[PDB]
Amino acid sequence: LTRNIPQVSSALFFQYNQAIKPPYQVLIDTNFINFSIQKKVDIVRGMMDCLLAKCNPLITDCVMAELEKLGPKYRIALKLARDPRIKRLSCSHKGTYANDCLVHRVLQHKCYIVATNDAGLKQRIRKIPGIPLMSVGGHAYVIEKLPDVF
Amino acid sequence: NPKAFPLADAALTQQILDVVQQAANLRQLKKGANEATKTLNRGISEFIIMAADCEPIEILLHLPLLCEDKNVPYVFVPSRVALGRACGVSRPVIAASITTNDASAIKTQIYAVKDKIETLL
Amino acid sequence: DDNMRREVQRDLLLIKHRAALDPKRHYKKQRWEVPERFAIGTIIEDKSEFYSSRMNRKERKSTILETLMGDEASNKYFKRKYNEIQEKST
Amino acid sequence: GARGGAKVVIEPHRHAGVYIARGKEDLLVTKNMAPGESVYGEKRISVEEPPPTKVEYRVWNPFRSKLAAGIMGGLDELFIAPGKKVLYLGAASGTSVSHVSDVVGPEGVVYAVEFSHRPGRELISMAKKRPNIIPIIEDARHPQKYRMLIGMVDCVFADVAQPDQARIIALNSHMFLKDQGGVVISIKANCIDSTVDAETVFAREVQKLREERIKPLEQLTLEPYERDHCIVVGRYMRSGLK
Amino acid sequence: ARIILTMGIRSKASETDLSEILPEEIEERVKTAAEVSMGTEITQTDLDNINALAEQIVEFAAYREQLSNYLSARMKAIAPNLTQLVGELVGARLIAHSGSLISLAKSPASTIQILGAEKALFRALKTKHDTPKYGLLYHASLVGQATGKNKGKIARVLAAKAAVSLRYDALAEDRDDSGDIGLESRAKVENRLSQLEGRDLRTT
Amino acid sequence: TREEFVSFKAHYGLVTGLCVTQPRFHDKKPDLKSQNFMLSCSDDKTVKLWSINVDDYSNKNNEEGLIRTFDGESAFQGIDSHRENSTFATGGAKIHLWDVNRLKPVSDLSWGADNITSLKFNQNETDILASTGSDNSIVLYDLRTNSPTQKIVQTMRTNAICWNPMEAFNFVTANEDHNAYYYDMRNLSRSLNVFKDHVSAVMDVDFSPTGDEIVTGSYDKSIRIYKTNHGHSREIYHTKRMQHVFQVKYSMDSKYIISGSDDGNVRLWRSKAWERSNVKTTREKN
Amino acid sequence: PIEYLLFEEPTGYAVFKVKLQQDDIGSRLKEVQEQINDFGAFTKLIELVSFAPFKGAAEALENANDISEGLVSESLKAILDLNLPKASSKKKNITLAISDKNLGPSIKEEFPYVDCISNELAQDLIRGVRLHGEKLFKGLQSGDLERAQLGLGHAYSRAKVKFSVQKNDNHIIQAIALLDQLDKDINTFAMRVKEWYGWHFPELAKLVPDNYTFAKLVLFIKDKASLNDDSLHDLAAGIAQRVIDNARISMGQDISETDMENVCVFAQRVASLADYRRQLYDYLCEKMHTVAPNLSELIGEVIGARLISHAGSLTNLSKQAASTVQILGAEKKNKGRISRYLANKCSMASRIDNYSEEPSNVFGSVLKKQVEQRLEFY
RNA sequence: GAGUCCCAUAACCUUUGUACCCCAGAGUGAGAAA
RNA sequence: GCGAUGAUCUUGACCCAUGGGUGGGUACAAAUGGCAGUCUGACAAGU
RNA sequence: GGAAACUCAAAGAGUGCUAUCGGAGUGCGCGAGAGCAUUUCCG
Ligand SMILES: [Zn+2]
Repeated sequence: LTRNIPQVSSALFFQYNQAIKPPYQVLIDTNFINFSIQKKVDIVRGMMDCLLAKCNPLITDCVMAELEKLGPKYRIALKLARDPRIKRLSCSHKGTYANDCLVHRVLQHKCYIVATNDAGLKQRIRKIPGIPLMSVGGHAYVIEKLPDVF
Repeated sequence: NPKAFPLADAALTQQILDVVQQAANLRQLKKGANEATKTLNRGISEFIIMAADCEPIEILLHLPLLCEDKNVPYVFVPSRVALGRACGVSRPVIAASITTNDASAIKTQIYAVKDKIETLL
Repeated sequence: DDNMRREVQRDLLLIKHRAALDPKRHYKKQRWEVPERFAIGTIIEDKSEFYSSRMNRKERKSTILETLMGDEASNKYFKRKYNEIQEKST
Repeated sequence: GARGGAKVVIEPHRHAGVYIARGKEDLLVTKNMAPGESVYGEKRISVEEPPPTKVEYRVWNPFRSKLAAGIMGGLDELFIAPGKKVLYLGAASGTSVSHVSDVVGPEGVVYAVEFSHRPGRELISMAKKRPNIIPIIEDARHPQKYRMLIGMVDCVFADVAQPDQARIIALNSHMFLKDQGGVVISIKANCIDSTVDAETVFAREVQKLREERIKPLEQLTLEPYERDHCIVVGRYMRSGLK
Repeated sequence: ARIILTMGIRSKASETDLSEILPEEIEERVKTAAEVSMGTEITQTDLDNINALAEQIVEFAAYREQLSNYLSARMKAIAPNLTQLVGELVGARLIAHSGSLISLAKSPASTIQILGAEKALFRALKTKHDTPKYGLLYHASLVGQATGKNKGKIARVLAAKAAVSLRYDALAEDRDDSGDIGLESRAKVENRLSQLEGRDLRTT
Repeated sequence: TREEFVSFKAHYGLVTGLCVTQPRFHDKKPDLKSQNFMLSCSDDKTVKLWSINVDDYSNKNNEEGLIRTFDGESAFQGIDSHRENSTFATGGAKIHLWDVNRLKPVSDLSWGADNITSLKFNQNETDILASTGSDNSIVLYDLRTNSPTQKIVQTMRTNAICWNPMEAFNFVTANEDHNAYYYDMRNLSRSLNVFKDHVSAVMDVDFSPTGDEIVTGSYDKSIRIYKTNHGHSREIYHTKRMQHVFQVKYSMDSKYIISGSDDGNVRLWRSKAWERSNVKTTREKN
Repeated sequence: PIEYLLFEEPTGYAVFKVKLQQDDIGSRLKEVQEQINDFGAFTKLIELVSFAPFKGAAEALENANDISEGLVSESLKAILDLNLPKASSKKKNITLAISDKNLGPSIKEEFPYVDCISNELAQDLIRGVRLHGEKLFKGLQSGDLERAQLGLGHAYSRAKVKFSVQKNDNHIIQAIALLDQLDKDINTFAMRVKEWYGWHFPELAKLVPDNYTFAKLVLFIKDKASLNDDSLHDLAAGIAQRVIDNARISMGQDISETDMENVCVFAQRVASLADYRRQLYDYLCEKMHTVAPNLSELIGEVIGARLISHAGSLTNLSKQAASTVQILGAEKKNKGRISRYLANKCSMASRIDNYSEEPSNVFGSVLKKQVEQRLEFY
């Protein structure tokens, strides 16, 4: 009888997560792009101004499907998120739901940082241990649990 | 197609054996053929060096079959007496090895040497 | 075989209660139901190994129970621990 | 402990083909195909069966074999069953291919490829002994020049030490692996990228797999035996990826 | 051994093979195997050395045939009643297990029955099980003829007649070695076997 | 494999029209079984002709992009390549006719000084062509006489014209009033059919190479498939994630329509929305 | 346009006419790429139209080497010249779905009117015919694919390695592991000759203790009736007179005959076994001189064969370190440092004569002189 | 009535012979001599 | 006229003047040495 | 309570099995027909 308890991924400390070297990989998602636009900050230069390090953004196919699905009010968001500076993942699961796609994607790798803004996703991300989220705030970004913010 | 194929030219020879002397002064080097194969089949070996003019060549040619099986780079050097002067020892050592240690202050030069010789091979 | 020969009734109980055989081991917890298909083997040592994993021919007993009886430190620990357990029960 | 002469029970494991050797300290053990001769110097259990016959078993030293550490750390399912055909990218020498061979058994085959030469002659001198393996001494980056001699393997396995790991396994699996077939790769982080660290390079490699249509399903790290490798198990979907 | 003595090297295998060995359907298999073979080649030194090995190992087999035929003839000489009843390759194991012919004749029918499987006998006695019934007489020619537990009953009656014949031709000192009470006891065991297999415990 | 061979930053402003050619040079053999040629005109006065390396075959073993650049006086609005003898026509301020051995336009073929929104050549009787200009006008031209030949004026501006690859004298015409007209050439007084089911501007149409189905794609976020012989919609595709389909094309297999939205994607669709694509057993096909 | 396909197989070359076509645009769909997997639809798509088997084993190896470097050969060019039609220039040129772009230009060079193609359509069509394998060929062969590909793989691997098949240590392994067991078997069966001829002549085990000359004179004297011929016993063996008068004074005797005849058969065959030992030891002496001469000259021939047998193989002995050549019995303070010196010199000689292509004796001789100087240091 | 079916055709232990040996051990690894 | 092609070395304990014995290991071989003792005993089948 | 499956019935899964006027001539098509069609030898 096969039980399955996932081991704590061995590039993690107690909660320090030494696998997050300063060239970062972030996970952009949908209402974070929308709030970045309606707070009028940029994306790559905004992340650089918040983290003082070179950040590579990533968007998944599930989040791109959500951004296409949300209609023509966010054509600015879609034109911004088809940026050649960002990269793109490729998901393989059923149901384009950004929340469980994101939190599954990060809890089986523990190396991405999650750039989110909605309440349930922030709650699940800060529930699971040792991955940093960032969010919009005022006219800049804000990091929640990176060990070296400065 | 000789039996000592990855023979290093002059400038790469000089940088790998000043890395040898830094390792010998940092207590991170194993000198000699049978201690080299002992540390090789123990596993702690960053890379190993042989000398391509020992009077029987096979007494260190037995090291390729171990090292390229256990996936660790290996380099021939055209002078056993120069490698002895590098290791800092009276008699000419013909097969040296660098142990693996992440508490040694020549990790950068060791990795630069290892990348250069993996591109060489 | 169904009669179980009593020797592989001894040593299966031995390796099932392996966790209290030497007080420096501490095997991880597992239930160990007895397998209904199982053999009994004998570790042939390597010919290129000697003096470190080779048992002497006068010590290779017929089962691991007599192998565990054959040495001294395990008998010392077992006698003192068993006597302390009987004294604690009384 | 585990000296030569003790009596060890041989219990079967979940992965059919391998066995647990439970003595006073446990072992992982595969049933030897050619009895009487160890191949890389490992110890051998030797059981007797009833015309008296005597069959032997080999231990599986996980510090010197790759997938043994994944087996002992506990993988959900491999694809190396006792009947399948198994391709072996980066077969170094006998030291793991003999274990995969006698896991596979007398019916299935193991096609072991290798690029270097001196491990090639060692592999052939081992390969004359047991018959269920095929030694190939060709580069794993060119699966169109040993396409003549193999066909339609049922699970591939990968230990090659090159930074185009995903391209190697993608080309070999498109050329040879059947649909709904397994692919077990073993990435070495410090080998394929020295700059950025282990979890980032693993996520980049598994993203390259799910771009090359292998749907991955297991990632194991095998930390107490080797450092910073990982075993990534995947299926080859090709039809209905999601 | 005979095909290594005939082929030698695998290269000579295409143009010849005997048909006294490997009858008519393994021949093309061994020829195509020697065509597409995966082993290497050896020279004439080790070829004729393993050829002499094949010579010694075919002489061992022909000598084993001659010696077993010798054992049949010699047991027919010494104890013809017992080998007329049971069989030579069982009477030989009986005598050479029990030691002397006299110290086998000085033994009852029950231990002549269970003379072989004594270890299962004694472990069945010292635990609580049921002791065996054939032992060494199971490889005789008649308890294989019987079917069911009829081989158990026939093992007992053939052990008793083996005791009769055995101690007769071990203790008499005037016999003509013709096996008379031997084949008489064979006839009695045979019609005993027939009249006990002829019953049918299924109610007709 | 649904992937791209190469990309190009082709121009600066809006790209306007592209088509592929097997362009027969005269000082060079047509190496058209190892590399494939596409050319594209934009509104920054350039018409670039490009090679593409393509592994359709494996004959050979390098001249990747930008074979040459025709440059024009005014802007450019569309092209199409005459499929014989390596000639191609463009539209802009007035329609021009180039071939790929000259940097200058070989001929100029307008009625008056009026811009031309789109063009199309035939699929047979190749030497004639049609175009549409923002005088709400359909013009025909004939390169054999090297002159325009007739001109009708509709009530709204024709966006995209498309010839029939089996009739050779019928074309469809997609204009901003919400109905694709279907004209016969040699009597241009009566639009001999009108396909009349949209709600917004009819942004593109194309014939299937089987010669009887029309794909159309509207300015409203929907595409429709018509038959020629009916005049109403057979059926309709739409999705939530496409907006303002601007270019639809049948594929040469005549079963797959390639639609391209304004969101960025180039989606594909089965024309028959229920016929699958596997080869089927004979009782199943029956 | 895929209408002919070429597949290469370890029994022969196959060429398939493509009856109808695969769906090109939807060639990533599930309902198309399961048709390659199942069989009832693949034979709707590909039929066999030619299969020429290369029949020579060496010609199969040569075809495999020419394909593996990407070059045409005689049988491939022969069947394409047979099967591929001359598509005349009015219609088209014929197309051929081959497996690799390295092979492509070498058939386009030889046949002008063919046109090779390997996109993913040719890739997965060849994948489908590789998956279905034998069930396409509908019986136009004699022999399955896997044993033939096992032989062809081993041959192709050895031809790539150019592995020296004269460096043969397995011969010395089986030689010494037969030699010691055969000495034990000669000794046991000679004890049986002694114990069986004791009933006819029990004062022979005292006089003639050697097993081989005992068996040979047992072959000489059948029954105790010699009594006169003294001039043959020094040949077959002074003690002649002792065995002659003990052939009439002893008479601890059974007079049996047929068992004496089988004793004679057994004794002459045990003498044949002794002759076989006395030639096989000399055989592996000279084979030790041929295969492993430096270690032979240093340590001795049978001690060398024992040491390679303990190691398992000569390459395994060489890749052993020079401190783990501790073997008990062989290499027989001042009694231990000489054995350590002899040990790592034996490992040095093992490295020389294994990793050489074919070794010499000069380094074994100077190794012998070095260790003899180290012994005369005492 | 009743286990051939884990070789009593044997396994193990003990003794007796015989031949060898009486060094660390996945040996350590830089000094000996005067 | 030393040594990485390998120097050095962390002593099985008793009877006599670094040398004379019990105890060990490693292989075979023998044992009329041991473990080790040879089941039940008057009914059954057929009408 | 154990079930002989060899009495039969209703069903469930796994495995294997197939394709889509007649020869010439005669106006004929680029050593050459895959067809257009006959009063020509005709049958
Ligand atoms: Zn997703």
